[PDB]
Amino acid sequence: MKYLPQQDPQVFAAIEQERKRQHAKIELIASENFVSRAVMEAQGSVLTNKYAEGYPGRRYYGGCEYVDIVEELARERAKQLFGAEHANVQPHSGAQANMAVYFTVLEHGDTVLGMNLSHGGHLTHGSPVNFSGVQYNFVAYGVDPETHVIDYDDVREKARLHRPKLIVAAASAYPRIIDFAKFREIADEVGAYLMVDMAHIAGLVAAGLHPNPVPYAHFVTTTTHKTLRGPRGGMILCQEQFAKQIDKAIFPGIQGGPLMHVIAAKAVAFGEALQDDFKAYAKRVVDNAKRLASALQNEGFTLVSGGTDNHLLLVDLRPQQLTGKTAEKVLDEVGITVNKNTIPYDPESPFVTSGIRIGTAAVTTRGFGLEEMDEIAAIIGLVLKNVGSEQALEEARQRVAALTD
Amino acid sequence: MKYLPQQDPQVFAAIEQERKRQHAKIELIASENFVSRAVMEAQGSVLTNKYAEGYPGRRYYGGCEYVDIVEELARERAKQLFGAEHANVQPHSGAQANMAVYFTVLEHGDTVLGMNLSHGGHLTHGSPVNFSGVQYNFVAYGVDPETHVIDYDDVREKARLHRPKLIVAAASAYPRIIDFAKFREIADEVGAYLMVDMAHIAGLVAAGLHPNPVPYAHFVTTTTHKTLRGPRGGMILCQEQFAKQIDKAIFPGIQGGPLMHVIAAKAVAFGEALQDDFKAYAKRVVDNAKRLASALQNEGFTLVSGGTDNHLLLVDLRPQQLTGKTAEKVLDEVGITVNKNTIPYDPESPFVTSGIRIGTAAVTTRGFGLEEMDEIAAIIGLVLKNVGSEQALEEARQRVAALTD
Ligand SMILES: Cc1ncc(COP(=O)(O)O)c(CNCC(=O)O)c1O
Ligand SMILES: Cc1ncc(COP(=O)(O)O)c(CNCC(=O)O)c1O
Repeated sequence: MKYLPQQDPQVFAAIEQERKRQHAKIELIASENFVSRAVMEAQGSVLTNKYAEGYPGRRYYGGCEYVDIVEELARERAKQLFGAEHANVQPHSGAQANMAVYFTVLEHGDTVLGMNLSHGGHLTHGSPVNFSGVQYNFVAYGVDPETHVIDYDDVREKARLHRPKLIVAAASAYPRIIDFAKFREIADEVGAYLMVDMAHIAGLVAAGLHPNPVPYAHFVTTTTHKTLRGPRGGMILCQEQFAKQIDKAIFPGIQGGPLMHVIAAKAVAFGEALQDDFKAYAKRVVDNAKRLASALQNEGFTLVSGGTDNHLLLVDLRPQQLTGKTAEKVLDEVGITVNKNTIPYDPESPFVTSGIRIGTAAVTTRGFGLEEMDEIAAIIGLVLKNVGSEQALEEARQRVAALTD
Repeated sequence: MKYLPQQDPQVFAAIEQERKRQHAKIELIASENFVSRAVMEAQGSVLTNKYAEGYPGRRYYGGCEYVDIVEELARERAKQLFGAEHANVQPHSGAQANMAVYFTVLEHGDTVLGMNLSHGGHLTHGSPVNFSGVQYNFVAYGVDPETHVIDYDDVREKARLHRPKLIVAAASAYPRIIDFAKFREIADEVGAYLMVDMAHIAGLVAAGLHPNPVPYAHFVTTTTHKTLRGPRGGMILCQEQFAKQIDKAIFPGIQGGPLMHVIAAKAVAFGEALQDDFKAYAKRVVDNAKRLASALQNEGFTLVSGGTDNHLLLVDLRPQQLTGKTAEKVLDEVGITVNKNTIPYDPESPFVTSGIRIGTAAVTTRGFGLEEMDEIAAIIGLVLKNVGSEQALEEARQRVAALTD
């Protein structure tokens, strides 16, 4: 940086602390990643200065000729990546992508069927303190009590009973592949639209490591910043028949001017995802998650669903008589970042929980491989099995430091 | 830039075209400005990699110690700038800032009183194709047919008749000072909350050139990117009594993870606004707008309300028998960017209009002064009075080029 250090010493010092923090810790928050320098340069561009309400070639402001090229590059690269008939790259976030789809097909008070929030569903999938739960009537389907895999018979029974206008599939903490074909079969049975929120697994979908929801869902929402490794923001994919309605839901519906600099960064991230090395990266993400899962099971940990098919895993800490809150706090003391997370049928509240959620997308981006996954598991074993030992915690800190340099 | 040019030639070429375009044209879109290099550096930082749902010291993710400092710097600088009891610097945009306030105090279907959209009110102030108009019952107050100044007796009559739960004051195209004291007096008469959307005039408010709505309104919303000259995004200011509710409206209410890199850029822009030179800049904005207004009147143009008290002006093109659409198109041919804009009591639809909206915040930022305002007016006079003359248009292009270098 050059102008920030002189203009704003306070902001620059905080940013520099954060940059160093990102290098020194072992980041296992399943929804995070590290973007490239090219993506950051695109978001640090002069495109923030442009008002561009409307869409390419149909704007409400003159002078959009070059930001129109950037938005089209994002839309076309997105379509090549996922094979959707239409893309909307303006959503400011995953929450706004979901909000616009709901605004498109639902009336206030309509019934929506989504994944139980304590079994893996996201906050925007019906939480009562979120707009989704306040605006609409959400009902939930759950996972089997023993396998922790979505119970498709429960999806079907709830759909037939409650007759939702929309069914939402996908999650913030589900470690197994989701069967979009079964979701669409159920939606067709009850005449409901199907929305797939692939935010967590978009990068895996793009690399062919997770079944693509596009061919099965009427609408596909996502964030661009998790496994897709892009700038922070959202995107909506949909069939051509809902294109005009989805575009109008975003604008003039729920947003105003789009973040053109962020859309440029989205295009950049999509170009990166279209390359062969991104496909190799994604395979390493899933391979690392499987390895990490196995290594944790080797340490004596119980995993929700018995392992993982994607980038994330959930540890059920009941066997160690620990809450997720306790485990997150002690791991933070040694330099490992995880988040507490409810497990299916959790006896504890969502503010305490009986689990921790872990993902490998970020450590994979920094170059960690299978041997590092074994060591991370061994460090987590040392800490969680010896929470009252300061010597074990100090050893863990030195082992974390050895991994991050 | 260094990594973008090699990684993505297509995106870099489009951005570079846009950067050069910003220099070569005379930008008079009232809602635009040019941010500093320090602000862009903050948005191009590694802070995009951090999930930070929740607020400083009360996050739902560990590792937020340094992004907490950045958010607090933004909130505290905002409070010093505007004197509000509380600030929320997470809104992704002006639309999301407004959406969260509405989510805080209104139930679906509640009555809201806002400025007539064809007299200056914004799209998020009740348009029927926007969430505001779909979710709530908007009624409107207008400006006097001759003076084009808000008719406060009409505000009061509509409030007493319709008994709104909320009254919204402020606009996207009102060239005169708004009397927040009268708005609060009316709101108190009918027991309504008062919300002031100061997006367009925030920078003028911060420099003491427009009365501050903070002491009169329960809620103040704004964008950070117009006269405030910050990154693209929103902010909510409010009294301490609504602080917890407003914070919960933003999260877990209507958004998810905030854009921490953009919040860092907001803090940077707020630090710039707290400096004496920003106060001198803002005075030049208003001085330039007055000068430009007078110079246009000297060319024979009629201005809505007869001039301006702020950064923007509206030309009523009926005397020249031109629509705003026609004037915007021909000015685009010579390198001058304006937007068509309905005028009060406009006989034409909002897609054609009888006016153009012009603002001086951007040309002031690039260093234009009073002499440049006279020349811009003289160029607009030459073009609009000679729309069928290609020689007049070519002369205008050379004069525009002389101003931008
Ligand atoms: C499945 C899923 N959907 C939407 C969001 C919201 O995105 P945002 O950009 O934060 O508004 C999320 C976010 N999850 C954060 C977390 O999982 O850590 C999500 O998972
Ligand atoms: C008064 C007023 N309020 C909210 C917005 C919305 O902001 P955004 O960041 O675009 O969601 C605006 C925007 N106006 C754009 C225009 O005036 O050109 C506004 O004016």
